[PDB]
Amino acid sequence: RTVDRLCLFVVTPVMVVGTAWIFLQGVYNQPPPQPFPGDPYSYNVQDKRFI
Amino acid sequence: YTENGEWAIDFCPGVIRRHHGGATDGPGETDVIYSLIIRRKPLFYVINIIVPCVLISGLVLLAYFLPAQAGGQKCTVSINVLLAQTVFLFLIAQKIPETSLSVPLLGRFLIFVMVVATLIVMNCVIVLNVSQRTPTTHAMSPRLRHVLLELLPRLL
Amino acid sequence: IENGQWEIIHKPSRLIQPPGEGQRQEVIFYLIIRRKPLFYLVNVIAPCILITLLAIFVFYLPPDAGEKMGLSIFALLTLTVFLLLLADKVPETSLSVPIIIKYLMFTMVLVTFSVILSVVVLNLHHRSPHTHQMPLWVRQIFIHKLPLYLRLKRPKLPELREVVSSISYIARQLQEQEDHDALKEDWQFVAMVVDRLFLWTFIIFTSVGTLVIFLDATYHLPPPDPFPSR
Amino acid sequence: NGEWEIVHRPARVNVDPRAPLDSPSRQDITFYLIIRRKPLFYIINILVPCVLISFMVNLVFYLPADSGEKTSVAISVLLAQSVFLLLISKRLPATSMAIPLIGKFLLFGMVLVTMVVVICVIVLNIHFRTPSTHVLSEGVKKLFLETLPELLHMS
Amino acid sequence: SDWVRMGNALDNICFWAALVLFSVGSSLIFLGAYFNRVPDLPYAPCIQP
Amino acid sequence: HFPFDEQNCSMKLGTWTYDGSVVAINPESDQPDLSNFMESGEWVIKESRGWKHSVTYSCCPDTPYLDITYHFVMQRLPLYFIVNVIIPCLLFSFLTGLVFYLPTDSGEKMTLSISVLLSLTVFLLVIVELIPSTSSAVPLIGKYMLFTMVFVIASIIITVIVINTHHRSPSTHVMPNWVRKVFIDTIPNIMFFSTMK
Amino acid sequence: HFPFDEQNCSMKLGTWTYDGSVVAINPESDQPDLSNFMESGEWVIKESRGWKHSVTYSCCPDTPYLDITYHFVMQRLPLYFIVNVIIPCLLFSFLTGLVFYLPTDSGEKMTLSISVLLSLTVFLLVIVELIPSTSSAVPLIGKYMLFTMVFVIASIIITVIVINTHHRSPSTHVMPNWVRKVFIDTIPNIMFFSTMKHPEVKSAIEGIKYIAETMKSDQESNNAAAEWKYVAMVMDHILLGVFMLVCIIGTLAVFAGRLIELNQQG
Ligand SMILES: *[C@@H]1O[C@H](CO)[C@@H](O[C@@H]2O[C@H](CO)[C@@H](O[C@@H]3O[C@H](CO[C@H]4O[C@H](CO)[C@@H](O)[C@H](O[C@H]5O[C@H](CO)[C@@H](O)[C@H](O)[C@@H]5O)[C@@H]4O)[C@@H](O)[C@H](O[C@H]4O[C@H](CO)[C@@H](O)[C@H](O)[C@@H]4O)[C@@H]3O)[C@H](O)[C@H]2NC(C)=O)[C@H](O)[C@H]1NC(C)=O
Ligand SMILES: *[C@@H]1O[C@H](CO)[C@@H](O[C@@H]2O[C@H](CO)[C@@H](O[C@@H]3O[C@H](CO[C@H]4O[C@H](CO)[C@@H](O)[C@H](O)[C@@H]4O)[C@@H](O)[C@H](O[C@H]4O[C@H](CO)[C@@H](O)[C@H](O)[C@@H]4O)[C@@H]3O)[C@H](O)[C@H]2NC(C)=O)[C@H](O)[C@H]1NC(C)=O
Ligand SMILES: *[C@@H]1O[C@H](CO)[C@@H](O[C@@H]2O[C@H](CO)[C@@H](O[C@@H]3O[C@H](CO[C@H]4O[C@H](CO)[C@@H](O)[C@H](O)[C@@H]4O)[C@@H](O)[C@H](O[C@H]4O[C@H](CO)[C@@H](O)[C@H](O)[C@@H]4O)[C@@H]3O)[C@H](O)[C@H]2NC(C)=O)[C@H](O)[C@H]1NC(C)=O
Ligand SMILES: *[C@@H]1O[C@H](CO)[C@@H](O[C@@H]2O[C@H](CO)[C@@H](O[C@@H]3O[C@H](CO[C@H]4O[C@H](CO)[C@@H](O)[C@H](O)[C@@H]4O)[C@@H](O)[C@H](O[C@H]4O[C@H](CO)[C@@H](O)[C@H](O)[C@@H]4O)[C@@H]3O)[C@H](O)[C@H]2NC(C)=O)[C@H](O)[C@H]1NC(C)=O
Ligand SMILES: CCCCCCCC/C=C/CCCCCCCC(=O)O[C@@H](COC(=O)CCCCCCCCCCCCCCC)COP(=O)([O-])OCC[N+](C)(C)C
Ligand SMILES: CC(C)CCC[C@@H](C)[C@H]1CC[C@H]2[C@@H]3CC=C4C[C@@H](O)CC[C@]4(C)[C@H]3CC[C@]12C
Ligand SMILES: CC(C)CCC[C@@H](C)[C@H]1CC[C@H]2[C@@H]3CC=C4C[C@@H](O)CC[C@]4(C)[C@H]3CC[C@]12C
Ligand SMILES: CC(C)CCC[C@@H](C)[C@H]1CC[C@H]2[C@@H]3CC=C4C[C@@H](O)CC[C@]4(C)[C@H]3CC[C@]12C
Ligand SMILES: CC(C)CCC[C@@H](C)[C@H]1CC[C@H]2[C@@H]3CC=C4C[C@@H](O)CC[C@]4(C)[C@H]3CC[C@]12C
Ligand SMILES: CC(C)CCC[C@@H](C)[C@H]1CC[C@H]2[C@@H]3CC=C4C[C@@H](O)CC[C@]4(C)[C@H]3CC[C@]12C
Ligand SMILES: CC(C)CCC[C@@H](C)[C@H]1CC[C@H]2[C@@H]3CC=C4C[C@@H](O)CC[C@]4(C)[C@H]3CC[C@]12C
Repeated sequence: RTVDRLCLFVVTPVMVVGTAWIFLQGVYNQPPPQPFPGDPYSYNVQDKRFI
Repeated sequence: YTENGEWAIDFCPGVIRRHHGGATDGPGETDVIYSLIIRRKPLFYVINIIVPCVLISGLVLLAYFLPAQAGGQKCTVSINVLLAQTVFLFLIAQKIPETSLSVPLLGRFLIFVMVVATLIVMNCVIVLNVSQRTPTTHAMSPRLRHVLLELLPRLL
Repeated sequence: IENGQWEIIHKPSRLIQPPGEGQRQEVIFYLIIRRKPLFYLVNVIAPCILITLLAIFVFYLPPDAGEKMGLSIFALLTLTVFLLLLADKVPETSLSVPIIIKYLMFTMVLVTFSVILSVVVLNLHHRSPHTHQMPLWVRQIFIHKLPLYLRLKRPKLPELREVVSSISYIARQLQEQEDHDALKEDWQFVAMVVDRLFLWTFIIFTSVGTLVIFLDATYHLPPPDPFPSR
Repeated sequence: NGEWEIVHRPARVNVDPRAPLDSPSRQDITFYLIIRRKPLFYIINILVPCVLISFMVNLVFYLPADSGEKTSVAISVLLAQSVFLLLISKRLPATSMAIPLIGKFLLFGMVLVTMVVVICVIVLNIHFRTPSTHVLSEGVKKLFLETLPELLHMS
Repeated sequence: SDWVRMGNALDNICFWAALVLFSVGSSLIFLGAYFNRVPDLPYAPCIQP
Repeated sequence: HFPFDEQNCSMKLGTWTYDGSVVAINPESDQPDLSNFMESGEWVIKESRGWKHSVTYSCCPDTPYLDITYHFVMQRLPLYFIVNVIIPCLLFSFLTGLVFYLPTDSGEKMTLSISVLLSLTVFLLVIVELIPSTSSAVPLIGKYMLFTMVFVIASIIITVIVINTHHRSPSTHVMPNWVRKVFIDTIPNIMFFSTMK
Repeated sequence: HFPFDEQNCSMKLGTWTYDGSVVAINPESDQPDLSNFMESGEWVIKESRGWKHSVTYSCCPDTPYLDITYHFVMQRLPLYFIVNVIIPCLLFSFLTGLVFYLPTDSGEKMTLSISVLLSLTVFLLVIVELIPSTSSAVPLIGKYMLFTMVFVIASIIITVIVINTHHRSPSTHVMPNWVRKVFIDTIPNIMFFSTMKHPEVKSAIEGIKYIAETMKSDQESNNAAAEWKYVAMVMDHILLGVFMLVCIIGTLAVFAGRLIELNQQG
């Protein structure tokens, strides 16, 4: 019973933390604000580049 | 002619139909309709699906003969027959037609045996609940005892 | 557009002359391409290794737990699920067997033998001491010789007359139960020794076979030259 | 689209200065689609079931050894994870550039469930020891019956 | 022991109930197909034997 | 509302290169012609209707753009999904609660609950191959599946707690006073009370 | 005989609209030209040959219709189906008989048998995915799969019978004389196993007597139960032998006929 309780308190946090790290890698994965890195232009109809 | 591996052509009459010959309809129309009455040869479904499913679904009746003790594994047999029937449902979903005008015989049989397995699982749970009653938790019902031990054998 | 599953090792082109009109030359463009197996390592090989480890560890499970059979047979069931996974991917020709199929069937055979030997261990453990008598060679091998090699150390007035009779009967029954327990403990110790022997045998066989297959896979390199001498 | 949302959608004239002016590869116009997956379907039908089934394996540590159903629970969780892996295998290509996030979680969960099965085997081995099989030393008793329970605040 | 005997009697009668249910339902479902032969139509066979 | 969903699917038709000032299209009838319509084994067309539309942009005042849109309201026939999806889920949901009538001493509570879970997991293959793989919304089938899965998991958790409680002894635990008060005295008075204390 | 099946597919060629009286076709050679044939990973062409045919119908006695039918006799290469289908079925069939060596007191007999059935049921998905699905006849793989399934089902049924016999209470059930004659007396001869005055003082005296009689009654009950357990034991050994023999004989009866035929043809 003592070994089981220790293994609970050791293994369950590891599972929770690993799952959290793996899934917060993806939840906060978004495309960049601009289509092309290094190019500030947004290529949107609101930001027209008049000649 | 080489017969199709699954379909035998039993009949094939042809009829020339004429229609829209009325004045309101205007010019008449015609066509030729052939009616292939074709019979399925169900040997594949019999050997690979129906017979194994029937035997596996018959296995739940064996649960009534296992002891109502810890090592009887009555519920093991019943619920694992249910799991095998779920596997057979996955197998059958790949083959059955996907229309909703009626329920196919294979689907009806599989749902029926699944319902029977569920009822027998409930029965095994009830029998185990009755069998493992001990004086330290449950009181002796005399009515049920008279019904099952005394009245039933004489009635039976 | 680089392929996600294939790396181009070589890419030569050759002019093939006719043998020795209707004769026709050819221009053959060769692509020697190596598969990048990360998907199969993640989805097949590592689960198989884990299942193999559990199949080993079933021999450390005590017989009295009543759980050896479930563990081994559900390991086999999981391996069947992985066979279903591989059925969609593996080639369907019959000139040779893929090495991953060889590894899968090797693991299936190990799990099957773990099931069989667990049944043997449970038969020894639950053996009736009254119906069965331990043969002397079984005693000598599995209680005296083998435990030393496996590092298994086994520890170690009518009323008064009728009352005397009852007490003597009770003591005799308890003595008989003690003898029965001694025989039952001998059988259980033999089962334990056999279980440890099978544990070490499975460790050795698993390690050797897995290493052989893995080294056969790892050392299969692409050809350094597109047209090697034969 | 029922699964893809357009984030960016630029258009560019690309001219390759290196190519000769008489090459078809000199000039082109490229229309790009940056598209974000809407993961509600995969969330509901895969991730919540898979994650919860993986997390239930930790319940074996709270199961008593006398229940006789510990390794069965753990190996069944492993089997369910294998079924989920079979599910994933039909949906993505077998590319080697990276392990998918769901694939990463499934590998992590399978490894942890295997460790939990091994731990359950060891715990059951400890639980069923008797004087006729093992010697219970005083050090093990001191460590596991007094010292670790008081640190763990056990009853 | 009285509880075990009660459980045994329940098991005995419910076995027969379940057997009748399974057999009758399966037989009815499959005899539904048994009477689904191709009708005896007033046409010659498509393939003359 | 899938599989009890009603759909409204349209067919927009127009002259691609001719505008209303050169070619004019008019509907032949208010409704599409369904006289030669084959029966569908999956859908019922409740309503059908064709409408003409004319659109004039501010940059082209003089060239109206015409179209005829034929729409069909279609109700799915749900029997196939009732038989092949809903009923097995209902059976699993029913089997979920039966573990709580099983005695702990049977040593089969986890067997039953985990086997129900495994059946649900295997049935997941059927459901995802049948359910639409779109993320616009959660179908009713998906909601019921998630309900069933979540509550078999909850039953497994609570069953582990119940089995842990059953196996307690004075050699490991001491009975709290509140547990005794709640479960031995108050609740059995509002129960069948056919069980000794 | 699948996957040890030989096939004979033809390719009938003819002038669709021209009869033999206006257009005559002749084969270039007796055999198809296989000089540029790519090796197949699934089939070996044992034989190939082209034959010309001329047919005159009753209502057209002056326009013979000509055709050239090429034909190829092909033998399937069965290694893929042997490895992927037959070997797992062999392993399941071998594991089917091991339940009869598993004692009843382990409490794991139904676990083993039912889980072998579950593994076979899951593998049925593999079989249906791999082999063709046709109803012209039962393939040899189909016969072997059905044999394995019926073998597992029979093992489960007989295991339930053995478990029922093992657990028979001696109070409710009384051992028939015939059961004792066959299983305890006759069969083990062929086998090698062993057959089967203050009030308080008087109250205490009667208590010792009652304890002694209670252990005596328990001993009789235990011996009577042990008779049933011995019967189940003997049945388990016989059934282990019978099931291993049935496994071997069934595998041979399924495969060895076609294997011997192919051996005789080479
Ligand atoms: C989606 O996917 C698209 C592609 O399908 C991505 O678009 C790409 O974005 C990147 C970054 O915004 C672009 O790279 C930049 O390119 C410019 C221009 O260089 C190009 O054009 C020149 C003529 O105008 C030409 O001379 C260049 O050729 C030289 O360079 C290349 C290598 O770039 C080399 O191979 C040649 O031999 C030549 O030497 C080239 O054709 C360039 O100026 C940028 O340089 C900046 O950024 C880099 C970052 O590494 C940095 O090192 C530099 O110092 C400098 O700061 C950069 O290379 C790429 O061209 C785009 N591809 C297209 C349009 O097809 C898009 O970003 C993706 N979106 C995402 C991920 O959201
Ligand atoms: C990928 O697959 C291709 C085939 O599609 C392989 O290409 C073959 O490679 C082999 C070995 O490199 C080649 O065999 C060699 O051919 C040489 C040229 O032969 C031609 O010319 C002579 C006259 O000069 C003709 O008689 C002959 O018919 C050919 O037309 C030979 O000179 C070589 O001989 C040498 O090796 C042999 C080995 O048996 C020795 O016996 C000789 O003494 C001598 O040392 C040899 O025969 C073959 O031609 C290639 N086929 C082609 C190009 O179509 C690739 O190797 C393979 N790549 C891999 C596996 O990485
Ligand atoms: C399924 O989905 C389809 C869309 O594909 C819906 O179709 C719409 O149906 C409604 C009717 O229920 C249509 O509304 C009607 O449009 C007529 C045509 O409008 C064109 O022509 C007029 C005249 O030139 C223009 O003014 C107009 O801009 C269009 O160019 C109108 O004549 C109708 O007017 C009638 O109703 C209004 C109600 O406000 C009254 O004020 C009027 O006096 C008159 O009684 C009406 O507006 C609509 O146009 C359709 N849209 C399409 C096809 O794109 C289905 O309704 C939907 N089904 C269900 C069950 O939801
Ligand atoms: C795989 O399947 C194919 C397709 O069915 C089989 O092909 C048959 O092969 C046999 C030979 O094994 C063929 O039999 C031979 O036919 C020849 C041509 O017949 C035509 O021409 C003659 C002459 O004009 C006509 O009389 C006849 O009606 C046809 O129009 C004959 O010349 C051969 O005669 C030889 O054998 C006979 C044996 O009785 C002798 O009497 C003769 O003297 C001579 O020696 C012979 O009859 C048959 O026609 C093929 N049928 C086809 C292609 O449809 C393969 O045999 C089969 N392979 C297996 C099972 O391994
Ligand atoms: C999974 C690993 C991490 C968790 C471990 C949990 C341990 C928790 C703490 C355990 C505390 C034990 C206290 C009581 C016993 C004290 C005396 C003693 O040590 O001897 C006892 C064992 O004791 C053990 O339980 C040792 C650990 C398990 C041994 C199995 C191999 C190592 C772990 C699994 C493989 C790891 C690698 C692969 C899988 C990752 C008696 O030993 P024996 O029975 O006479 O002989 C053993 C022989 N054997 C070792 C060959 C079997
Ligand atoms: C730890 C176990 C349950 C694994 C799964 C963890 C999931 C449920 C958690 C971990 C961190 C969470 C995110 C943390 C913060 C935010 C920002 C806020 O706008 C709510 C959504 C969002 C984006 C959460 C979504 C759910 C989330 C991704
Ligand atoms: C649950 C148990 C009792 C029965 C299992 C089989 C089920 C699937 C069977 C039993 C009765 C059957 C229904 C009986 C009659 C009809 C009317 C017909 O016009 C369409 C099919 C329909 C609606 C059937 C569908 C399938 C059905 C619901
Ligand atoms: C691993 C063991 C214990 C069980 C599984 C046996 C497997 C590995 C056996 C069964 C049949 C065997 C194949 C039979 C014949 C050939 C053809 C030739 O090219 C030699 C190797 C090859 C391709 C063998 C490779 C190994 C093989 C696939
Ligand atoms: C234990 C509970 C939380 C169930 C497990 C949830 C797991 C699977 C996690 C992993 C990633 C998570 C998602 C990541 C991002 C978001 C933020 C927002 O868009 C709503 C929730 C949503 C969509 C999360 C839902 C929960 C989620 C799917
Ligand atoms: C399975 C057991 C428990 C119940 C059986 C009930 C019977 C009466 C049910 C089950 C399936 C049903 C059939 C299912 C579908 C159809 C097609 C429909 O166009 C006419 C009715 C008909 C032909 C039904 C008639 C009644 C039916 C045969
Ligand atoms: C009772 C215990 C076992 C937990 C039961 C499962 C719980 C955690 C499940 C059941 C329903 C699930 C939610 C269903 C749908 C959504 C919307 C989407 O944004 C993803 C996350 C989110 C919000 C899920 C989070 C996890 C969830 C709340």
